Amino acid sequence: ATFEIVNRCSYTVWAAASKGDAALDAGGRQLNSGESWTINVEPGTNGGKIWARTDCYFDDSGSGICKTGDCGGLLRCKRFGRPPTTLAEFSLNQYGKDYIDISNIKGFNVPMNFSPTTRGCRGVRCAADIVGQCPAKLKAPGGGCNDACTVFQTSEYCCTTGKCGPTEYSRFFKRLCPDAFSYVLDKPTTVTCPGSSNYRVTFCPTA
Repeated sequence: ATFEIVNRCSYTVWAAASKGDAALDAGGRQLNSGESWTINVEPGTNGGKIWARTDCYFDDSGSGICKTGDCGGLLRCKRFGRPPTTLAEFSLNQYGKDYIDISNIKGFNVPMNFSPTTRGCRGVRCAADIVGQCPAKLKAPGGGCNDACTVFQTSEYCCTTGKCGPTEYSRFFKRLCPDAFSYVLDKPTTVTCPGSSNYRVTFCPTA
């Protein structure tokens, strides 16, 4: 499948694309305002994610640090990023269907639009100013708005027993972005698309 990742933000992001134990395509790249990066993702890839990293500083070796989403200090991510990270999540060619969602379960850093560029399903978006409205206890000094599992490490926020309910923190993310997952047992906002669809992930889709 083809993903075109577009930075419409006024600031530079560092895009990342991984399935947890491996890079997807090159794994990461700098995107200046307006730039677009087209990657190829193997069919059948399950549990892929795409996210933005902010305020990175890297050397000529591809090694360094990002204030949000850092993936063990590497430009080219092989693993998932450190919260807070707004996530575009995808499972592809799963019994003939693709499944996509946006998730705030690991917090929010950058607004996002995640849509198919081929026919037969709708896209999803989380485009509200979550960072500006973030509750004081969930503010990340680095930038971003952390989820409450990251911040407090409780069974209830992390849904460690497999039973957990909505919380005052999950409801904050949900009020601002109804179409993203706000906690592990949220009513699914998954979109089912035809198998082998192609997609575009845009950062700051309205901004």
